[PDB]
Amino acid sequence: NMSLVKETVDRLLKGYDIRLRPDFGGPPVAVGMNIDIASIDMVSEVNMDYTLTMYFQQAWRDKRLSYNVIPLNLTLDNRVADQLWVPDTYFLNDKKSFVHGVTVKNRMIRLHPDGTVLYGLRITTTAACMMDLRRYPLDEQNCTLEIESYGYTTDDIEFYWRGDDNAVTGVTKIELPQFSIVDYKLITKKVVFSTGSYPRLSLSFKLKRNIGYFILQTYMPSILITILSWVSFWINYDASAARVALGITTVLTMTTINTHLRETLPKIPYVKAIDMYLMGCFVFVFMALLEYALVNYIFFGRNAIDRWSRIFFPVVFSFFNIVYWLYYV
Amino acid sequence: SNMSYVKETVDRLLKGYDIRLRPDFGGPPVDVGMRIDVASIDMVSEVNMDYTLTMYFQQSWKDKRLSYSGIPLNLTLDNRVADQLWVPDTYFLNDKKSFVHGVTVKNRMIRLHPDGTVLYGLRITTTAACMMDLRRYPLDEQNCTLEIESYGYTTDDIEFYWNGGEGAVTGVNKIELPQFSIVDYKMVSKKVEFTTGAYPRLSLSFRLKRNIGYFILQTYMPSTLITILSWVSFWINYDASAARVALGITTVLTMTTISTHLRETLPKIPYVKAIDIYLMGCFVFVFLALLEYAFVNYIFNSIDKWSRMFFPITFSLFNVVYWLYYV
Amino acid sequence: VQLQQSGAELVKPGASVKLSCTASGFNIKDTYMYWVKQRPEQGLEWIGRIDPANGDTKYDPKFQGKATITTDTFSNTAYLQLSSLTSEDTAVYYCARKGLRWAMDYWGQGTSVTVST
Amino acid sequence: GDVTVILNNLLEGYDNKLRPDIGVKPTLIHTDMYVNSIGPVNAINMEYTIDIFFAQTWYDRRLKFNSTIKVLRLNSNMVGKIWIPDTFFRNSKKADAHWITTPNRMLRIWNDGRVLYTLRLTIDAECQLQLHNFPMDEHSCPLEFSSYGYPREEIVYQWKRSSVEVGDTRSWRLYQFSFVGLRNTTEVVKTTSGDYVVMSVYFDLSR
Amino acid sequence: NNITIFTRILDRLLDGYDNRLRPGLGDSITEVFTNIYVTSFGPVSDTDMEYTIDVFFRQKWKDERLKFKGPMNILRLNNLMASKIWTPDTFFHNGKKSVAHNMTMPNKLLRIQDDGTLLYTMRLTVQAECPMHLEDFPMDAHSCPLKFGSYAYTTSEVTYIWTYNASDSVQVAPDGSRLNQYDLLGQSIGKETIKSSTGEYTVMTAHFHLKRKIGYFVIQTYLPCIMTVILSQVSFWLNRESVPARTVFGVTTVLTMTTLSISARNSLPKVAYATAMDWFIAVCYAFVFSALIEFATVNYFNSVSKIDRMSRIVFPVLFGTFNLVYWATYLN
Amino acid sequence: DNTTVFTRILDRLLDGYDNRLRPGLGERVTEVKTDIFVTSFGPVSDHDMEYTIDVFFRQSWKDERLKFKGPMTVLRLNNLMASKIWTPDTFFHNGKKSVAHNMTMPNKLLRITEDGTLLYTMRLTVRAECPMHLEDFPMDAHACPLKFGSYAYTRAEVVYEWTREPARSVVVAEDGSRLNQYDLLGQTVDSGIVQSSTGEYVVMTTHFHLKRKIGYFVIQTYLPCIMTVILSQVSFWLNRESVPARTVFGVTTVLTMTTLSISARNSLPKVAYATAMDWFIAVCYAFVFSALIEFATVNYFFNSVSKIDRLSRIAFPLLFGIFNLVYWATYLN
Amino acid sequence: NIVMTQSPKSMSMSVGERVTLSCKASEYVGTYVSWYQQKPEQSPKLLIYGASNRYTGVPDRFTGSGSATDFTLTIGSVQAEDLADYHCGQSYSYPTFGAGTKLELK
Ligand SMILES: CCCCCCCC/C=C\CCCCCCCC(=O)O[C@@H](COC(=O)CCCCCCCCCCCCCCC)COP(=O)([O-])OCC[N+](C)(C)C
Ligand SMILES: CCCCCCCC(=O)OC[C@H](COP(=O)(O)O[C@@H]1[C@H](O)[C@H](O)[C@@H](OP(=O)(O)O)[C@H](OP(=O)(O)O)[C@H]1O)OC(=O)CCCCCCC
Ligand SMILES: CCCCCCCC(=O)OC[C@H](COP(=O)(O)O[C@@H]1[C@H](O)[C@H](O)[C@@H](OP(=O)(O)O)[C@H](OP(=O)(O)O)[C@H]1O)OC(=O)CCCCCCC
Ligand SMILES: *[C@@H]1O[C@H](CO)[C@@H](O[C@@H]2O[C@H](CO)[C@@H](O[C@@H]3O[C@H](CO)[C@@H](O)[C@H](O)[C@@H]3O)[C@H](O)[C@H]2NC(C)=O)[C@H](O)[C@H]1NC(C)=O
Ligand SMILES: *[C@@H]1O[C@H](CO)[C@@H](O[C@@H]2O[C@H](CO)[C@@H](O[C@@H]3O[C@H](CO)[C@@H](O)[C@H](O)[C@@H]3O)[C@H](O)[C@H]2NC(C)=O)[C@H](O)[C@H]1NC(C)=O
Ligand SMILES: *[C@@H]1O[C@H](CO)[C@@H](O[C@@H]2O[C@H](CO)[C@@H](O[C@@H]3O[C@H](CO)[C@@H](O)[C@H](O)[C@@H]3O)[C@H](O)[C@H]2NC(C)=O)[C@H](O)[C@H]1NC(C)=O
Ligand SMILES: *[C@@H]1O[C@H](CO)[C@@H](O[C@@H]2O[C@H](CO)[C@@H](O)[C@H](O)[C@H]2NC(C)=O)[C@H](O)[C@H]1NC(C)=O
Repeated sequence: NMSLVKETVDRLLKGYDIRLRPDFGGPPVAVGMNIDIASIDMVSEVNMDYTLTMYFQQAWRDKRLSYNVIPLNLTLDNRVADQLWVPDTYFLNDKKSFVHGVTVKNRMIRLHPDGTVLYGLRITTTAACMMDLRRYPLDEQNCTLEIESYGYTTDDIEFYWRGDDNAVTGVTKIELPQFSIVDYKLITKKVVFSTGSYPRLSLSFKLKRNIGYFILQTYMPSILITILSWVSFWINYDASAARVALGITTVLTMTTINTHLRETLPKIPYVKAIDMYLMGCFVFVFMALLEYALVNYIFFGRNAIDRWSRIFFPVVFSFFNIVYWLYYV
Repeated sequence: SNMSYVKETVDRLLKGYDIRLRPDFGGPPVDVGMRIDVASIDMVSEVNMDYTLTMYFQQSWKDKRLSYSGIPLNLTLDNRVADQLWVPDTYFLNDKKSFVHGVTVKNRMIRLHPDGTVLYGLRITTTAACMMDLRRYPLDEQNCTLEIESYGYTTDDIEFYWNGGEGAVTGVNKIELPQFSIVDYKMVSKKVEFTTGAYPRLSLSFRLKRNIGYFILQTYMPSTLITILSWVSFWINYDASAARVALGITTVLTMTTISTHLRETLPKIPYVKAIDIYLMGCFVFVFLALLEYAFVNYIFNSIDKWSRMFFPITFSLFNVVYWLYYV
Repeated sequence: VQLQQSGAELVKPGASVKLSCTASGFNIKDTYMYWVKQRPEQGLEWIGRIDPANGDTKYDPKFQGKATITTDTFSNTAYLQLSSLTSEDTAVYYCARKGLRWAMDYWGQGTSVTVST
Repeated sequence: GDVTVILNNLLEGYDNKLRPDIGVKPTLIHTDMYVNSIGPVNAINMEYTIDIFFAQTWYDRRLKFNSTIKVLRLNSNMVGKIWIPDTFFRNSKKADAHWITTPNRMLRIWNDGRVLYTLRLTIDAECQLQLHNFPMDEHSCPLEFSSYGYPREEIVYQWKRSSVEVGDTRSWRLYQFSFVGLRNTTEVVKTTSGDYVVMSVYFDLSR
Repeated sequence: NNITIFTRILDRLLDGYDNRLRPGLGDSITEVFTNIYVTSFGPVSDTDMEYTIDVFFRQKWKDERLKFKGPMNILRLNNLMASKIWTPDTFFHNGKKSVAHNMTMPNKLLRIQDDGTLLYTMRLTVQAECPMHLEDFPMDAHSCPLKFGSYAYTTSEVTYIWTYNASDSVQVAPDGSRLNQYDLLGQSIGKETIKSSTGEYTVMTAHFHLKRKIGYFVIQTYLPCIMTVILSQVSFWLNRESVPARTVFGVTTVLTMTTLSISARNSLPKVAYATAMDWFIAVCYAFVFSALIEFATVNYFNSVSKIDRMSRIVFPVLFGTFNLVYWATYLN
Repeated sequence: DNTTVFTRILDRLLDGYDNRLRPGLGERVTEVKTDIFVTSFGPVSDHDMEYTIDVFFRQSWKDERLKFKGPMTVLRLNNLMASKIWTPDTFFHNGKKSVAHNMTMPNKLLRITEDGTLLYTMRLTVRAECPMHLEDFPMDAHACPLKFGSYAYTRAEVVYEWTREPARSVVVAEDGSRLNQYDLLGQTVDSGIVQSSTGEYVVMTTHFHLKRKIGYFVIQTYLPCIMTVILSQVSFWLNRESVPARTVFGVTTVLTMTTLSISARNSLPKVAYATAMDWFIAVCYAFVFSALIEFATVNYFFNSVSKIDRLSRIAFPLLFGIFNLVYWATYLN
Repeated sequence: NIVMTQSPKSMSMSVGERVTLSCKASEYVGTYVSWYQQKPEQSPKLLIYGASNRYTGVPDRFTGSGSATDFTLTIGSVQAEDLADYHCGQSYSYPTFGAGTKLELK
């Protein structure tokens, strides 16, 4: 039994040419991709990339590796893949990726009797994903991953998803602490470069950020230092040191909110949606400090403004939140 | 010429050298004399609990197969023949991540003495794990060890010993530490026993006394001066209410601020350190100093004037029970 | 090395003309073919170019739809094709190849067209 | 065809495990350096980054050919087939030769047997930055390279008229520091495994 | 003649050995006996929800091809034989970035016995995923697992069985604990059968029970939270003539409460739920903000205020009963 | 028996082939035609004076030992053939740490046209060095270079050239625009001869014209510095007798000005020269410091209003507007 | 499109002195600027390929200067065999030419 398997594998590998693709002078080979999302680790806005762990699985048909003596799926060792032809699939938006090796290099070879080669890998990638944050943090990112052949054109290889929408599995159990996968799509397309046309499969996720985590550290203090600015209207006009030190601190605190929150974001030029809130609330805090300066310029220089102007602050600021939380949401 | 005799000598030695078998496989265990020329002990962090060490690791064992008689020289071959020859399975137990250099070639050396002594020298930059019970931080004294042992060979097949008794370890005096001051080193032999058998282990230890000087100009002096800064509040008149309490509430907030400076310069340790005993001991003096003014306003001269001299005597006792205790 | 062009011809206005540039000593597949218009007592005027490896062609914006080039590797010759020629285009046509630093090192002897009665 | 049988005659019988003149005399190696750029000097790690074109010149009588061809300028594939000295930078924290697209190594062999080996290196070398008189400091950063296994009796090192030629000095990463002076030395250190020949290159920097 | 007898044996063994084929491929099941010797349990990265473990991963299987007769029962071969012989493709299901140490020589082991038993012990550093449920922060008790199984060989090809009696297979070193935040309570191991896309795979598991220590958090978070609430309570014991001074009480203590709320939720994952510490933060803000609200009422309305006199009793005992509730509901 | 024809051809080329020698070693100079396809121009780190670029580094030359006759013309071969043949040793002159991507196979191809023309492309990420002159920060513009050439082959052995025209020999993809702070304007190429101790080499240089987008630093440094001046100049509208109130304006504005003075230079390198932003900060430092000494003047001097406060209410808002009108005029043009 | 302006239109000097040709481009051309002469009723040849890089065969009195925009062609001594007009081409884009510059001898 073992000697029959021994004489079969050695017959398959004798005369095998790794430099030639299957059906090199015939139709392109059909390679089907099966991706099992193990985990998504770090969707990082600083470096504009996400870390993806997957079970990549290619499936083609080589007529040279056709054994019809043993009726068993012949799962070989993981050291045979350097002696067989494998496709040259690369990821276009890959920054840094590696195949895990413990205790051996994590890869699979399963020779079906007809010639189907089950070549599968455990690959952890860091796919660069530019993240537009105009609506930060109430946004909806769309991070992709382009599976694409490098050296073989359309008339030498072709890519498709094995199982249609069932080709990608395990994405439903993925729960990031900060994001949440809403939808995922599988697209087959053909890109054309100057060296020819190449097949390309793209796996793309849609990530909707969490409002609640954000509000806990950037919105509840933001709606509330403005409340301390509203305390200054209840303080009498002649208490100059009380209202000024109250009005300066609410100005200077919200300045420190903007500074320590924007190094952990990249130096993007446009105004993110949380920066419109922090600058809009800064105007309300600044107008409260200018409200006292109007009051002091009248008594000493030249109580109605303290009642009416106070009424307006909440009267508008609540209207400001009505405009904000019905446009960006 | 003589070069062809040297060439045919090495080709005779490598003809049939089985790397898979240790020298004298069926007899007594081979003895490996190992020495360590320490070049530089690098940074010793505490947030990751390790120390980085680069050295000149050197080994020595007698192989009876590699015995040449024609040449009287101590032949030094290139580093590529070491992959063709047998090397013991020497590894470091507490090693976290280590690597040998590779510029311009792989930094390693192998030398064949005429009797058979293989001088195998490597340039290794280890990062060994050093557990630190810093309950005495920053006046503590660690003991960073380096345990060297074999992996695949038991005490019946290999024996580790230091080549120079209390002299094999060198360059220990030639070491720079931006924070610690190395005082003592200790070569130790041993014989550990795991499940698979009994293995020989050589343990090299480094005692690192921490320098007080960085922390005495960065934490202790600001903490002592802010206690003095909070004691100016005792000499203010009681009518100045907002002036006095601003002197007290700024000190207790900055004493809170100096907490997380040190919370930063330290890992997430769960016990209370010696500095945290001192830092909380200065917090309660400032906190009771602001409560003293609150006691003054609740009464409304003699209450303040008592604490104007009672407080230095109490704080000097705190320096007695802390700064003399740990020293 | 040696670049050869056919001799001069007399044509009527509104007709069509064929002009050839035979290359010897080197193949056409590795170097570009450049054609350039030289009016009398005037400067040069590049009209088009050929990448014979893929048959790529790019013309001057002035001579768009005026000239057409086919290239035969077996005959080692590139061909002009002036479809709508007028009486104003009475000049000499020169042949060129791409040099070391995209210069035109080797030139043909030149063929003069004459559109008259 | 002529160059192929020349290289096929040089490499047959060649033993890369043995340095030239294994028992006769030490091999005289002439070193030469071309600093492209000195990177940022990090004071918190006591290191400075340097990018050089490290070139060595020695004599190998086995690599001797009599032909009309004067110089055999070869690629990096012939580096691993001949003897290369084990020059290592003993004060270097971490360093790696460049590999893209083809490893940056040169090998030119003249008829006489002179072997010119040049590689591109990026070296993080340890430089002791005196923290006294900060921030008006001035240092002498060294770069000590020597043989590893071959002692003084087997390899003797040397420099060249232009031991270390600096580049433009303006495209460097020395922001607060300015390059002042260079001095090239040689010495014989004595370790436990014999006596080795150390060549040091000192860089004088000002803040 | 001296050592070449062992050379004759080892050359005979690999003479016809096909390392691409598992032992008993078309015949039977390749039983794998597995031990884990945890030399040191590394730190738990609570930000990334992962942990580090150093093992001595021992695998033991029987190969019929590796049978020999000689003057030695066992053979402590080196690590170069390992590539030439068949080894099972054991990988870790929940690993993130894990290496096998190769200094100075590979950390591997081979002990081929006379009946065909093998042993393969490796030194690994496994960074493994720990699914985390920090809702009860910081009294969390995470059972971080370590799941390993074969990669290419299904349950009809390679099965796994623990060598020692269940837990006995997992042997933690006595001093091997680098847990600066946790402490190892115990380890619970099992054996499941996960049906993947390519078939069924026997999955071995080992769960490490871990309990968190709040002591560290208290000094940094819980004790500065309570003291600045008490610091705001000092304002109730002062005269109402000192409006400016009592302003500095209400403003600065709120400001450092804002600073403490920023600093406490740092080096933590950005989960969208609220931790129990975050609940303690929000209640501690309610006691420091109501002091500033009540001061505006006193300044709106000399004599000692009866609202301020009731605030010297109601406010210290309202936070006092909350500390009795919060440290008995969660702190269980 | 149907694919052994192509097996004979590949073994026919490598039989007797010596990959240590360039083609035409004793005859001619090996022209290497090169073109660069930039898939994604990555981020620019202005602290390390470096940038990252992902390229499709194509090369092309002619080898007369790889002629063949077969059924098909183009041999779209596998990757491992390329290490068996001669390839030029092109390296980047100002590269710092460049990576050839290896997932899953190595990202190289090799096409052998039947006349002997070779095409050898590879996917590289290149962390090249971009020397910067930050004298107009943040309104500056940079020309980040990318110089490459042979290493061991001089200009008498291997010369370089562009495949298509030099205007359109470096192509940037539309989708790959990973710059988040800078803005790519165009690419310009050039070629020349460098001189070294070993000999003369042919170098190919492609510059990348970048221009920084100001909009990050407007809502980070410029607007909070401007609003600090307005926060400091509101002190002239108070009364002369608010000594603790006006000294809060005079201290907290100048204490928060030096925090932005520190925190605006953290991402910057430790350059010796003063940037153009620092000149705006120092004048804004001078405007908030002259407001403090204005209050110290009026505090030294039935209390009527002062002529100092009635003049600084008009002068100080006006004189800041004159500076702001001339600063944005001379550094935006 | 790229335009090249050659200045002046013509000149007249005697044998054996300094002459400085000029050629300025509309926009940036790096180095790929070619100089061609045209002897009357013959074929053009190449003088300098690239900027300041002499072709093989022409004497050493011909020299050039390269920049981003302006390019100068210089002959140290005018000889009796240089009766031609000199054209300045470019090659950074699709190639164009200037109007040429005639010269005459006494
Ligand atoms: C941190 C808390 C702050 C709170 C503030 C609260 C208040 C303010 C709140 C809200 C209002 C302001 C919102 C600004 C949002 C960004 C605007 C922007 O970037 O515009 C442009 C900047 O282009 C320029 O040229 C910059 C000009 C800056 C002028 C600053 C004002 C000076 C005069 C008045 C000051 C003196 C007055 C008194 C004198 C006595 C956009 O250009 P870009 O994007 O850089 O480049 C184009 C990119 N593109 C080609 C891709 C298209
Ligand atoms: C969280 C805050 C909620 C506030 C809710 C709203 C609380 C609220 O509205 O209080 C009003 C009143 C204020 O009392 P307080 O002593 O502060 O004010 C006195 C009061 O106004 C008298 O009427 C004044 O006398 P008169 O008429 O001039 O002769 C007296 O003047 P003088 O004697 O100085 O000259 C004032 O000082 O307090 C209560 O009745 C008990 C509060 C118990 C509060 C228990 C704790 C909630
Ligand atoms: C940044 C400005 C630095 C200024 C530095 C130079 C400052 C400097 O020189 O101050 C002196 C003086 C102060 O004037 P100011 O109005 O502040 O002070 C009044 C002045 O002292 C009168 O003389 C007093 O009346 P009297 O006769 O005692 O009864 C009056 O008392 P009262 O009426 O309140 O009872 C004071 O309030 O100002 C000038 O002369 C204008 C200089 C304009 C200088 C330019 C100002 C922009
Ligand atoms: C990048 O990817 C390539 C291809 O995936 C890797 O090349 C592979 O490297 C291994 C190890 O050198 C080669 O295996 C060798 O086989 C011989 C026997 O034929 C054995 O003696 C060696 O010890 C070794 O096991 C393998 O053939 C080779 N090619 C393939 C197709 O796998 C390369 O290592 C990768 N490098 C990086 C940096 O990722
Ligand atoms: C995330 O972004 C990607 C790319 O921006 C989106 O992919 C685009 O999705 C649409 C709709 O699914 C595709 O349109 C369809 O393309 C196929 C191609 O054969 C065509 O047959 C259909 O008729 C239709 O036109 C579009 O092609 C595709 N983009 C690309 C790169 O081709 C994706 O939908 C976004 N959202 C998510 C959740 O991923
Ligand atoms: C740093 O820590 C190490 C490890 O704890 C210390 O090594 C210990 O040193 C003592 C001697 O001071 C050893 O005890 C001796 O053992 C030998 C037998 O090996 C025995 O003959 C002696 O009479 C004595 O009992 C102890 O075994 C050793 N521990 C280990 C595990 O190596 C070291 O002393 C510490 N610091 C210094 C001063 O270097
Ligand atoms: C090898 O594996 C394949 C994939 O599982 C087997 O093909 C399938 O086998 C299952 C039963 O194991 C059937 O339910 C499916 O219908 C088969 N799919 C097909 C044939 O399209 C194949 O039989 C296996 N070969 C063996 C076991 O020798």
